[PDB]
Amino acid sequence: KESAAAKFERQHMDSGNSPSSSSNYCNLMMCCRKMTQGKCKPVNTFVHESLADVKAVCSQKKVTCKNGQTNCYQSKSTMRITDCRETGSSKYPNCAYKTTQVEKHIIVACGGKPSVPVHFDASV
Amino acid sequence: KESAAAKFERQHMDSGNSPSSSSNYCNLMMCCRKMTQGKCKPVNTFVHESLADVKAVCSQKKVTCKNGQTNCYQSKSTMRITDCRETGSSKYPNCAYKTTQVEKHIIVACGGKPSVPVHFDASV
Ligand SMILES: O=c1ccn([C@@H]2O[C@H](CO)[C@@H](OP(=O)(O)O)[C@@H]2O)c(=O)[nH]1
Ligand SMILES: O=c1ccn([C@@H]2O[C@H](CO)[C@@H](OP(=O)(O)O)[C@@H]2O)c(=O)[nH]1
Repeated sequence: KESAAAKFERQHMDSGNSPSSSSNYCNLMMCCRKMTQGKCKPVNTFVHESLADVKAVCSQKKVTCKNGQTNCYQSKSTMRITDCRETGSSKYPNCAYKTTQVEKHIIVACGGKPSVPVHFDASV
Repeated sequence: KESAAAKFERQHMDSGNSPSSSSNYCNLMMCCRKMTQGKCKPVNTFVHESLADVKAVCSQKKVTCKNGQTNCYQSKSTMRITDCRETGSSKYPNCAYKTTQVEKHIIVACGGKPSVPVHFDASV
């Protein structure tokens, strides 16, 4: 069972950082969205457009998937996204990321019925 | 089993205009620090001072805890803290918080050996 001391540090300590940072986004979001458990996911992109806009990409430009599958689609317009990339300093479990705000076209794999995004392939 | 569609939303969607804004700190932190599992913790404070300074409080001014326990201590000096409070809008599993930065004395309960902070009681 997590110690009371450890619980206090988890719930109440942020030594660490300040809320006024813009660059801590990936650190917190990768943790929030459970991509730092077991190991640090090295690269992950968050999309800030609406879910409807991202789902719409599945009806947009058919493109080659980086993994050679044939179910990828490129957005017709650039989207506001954030790339989270694990730093060289980063060491599990202290997963550290650089946050890069970008506006690029996204490529996603679509699947299911209705066809919706199931994998983020790349940005271009 | 987490659906592929849901996994994509978790890994890659963060819809909004100012994702990295300071106003989003509590949303991100409350999630990352596991205070939005099951229910939204209604009120929570993060402390931006060194862990040594917070541990030091355990040898500072004795005060009675809000709950009548007798192991609380008030910081001799003010500390940089952030309050996270649920908004009217907020409802599980969509926990929403208002982020507020203040400088206040903290009151914590101390326990264990060494005696360290185990509960965040109040700020004054
Ligand atoms: O720009 C990119 C490129 C890649 N990935 C991400 O990196 C992993 C390997 O490609 C993929 O994770 P995964 O194969 O565990 O779902 C994911 O799409 C991104 O999130 N953004
Ligand atoms: O200023 C405050 C006041 C309260 N709490 C918080 O509210 C809960 C019950 O009061 C406590 O969480 P807990 O019951 O998991 O210890 C916590 O200290 C704060 O984090 N800051």
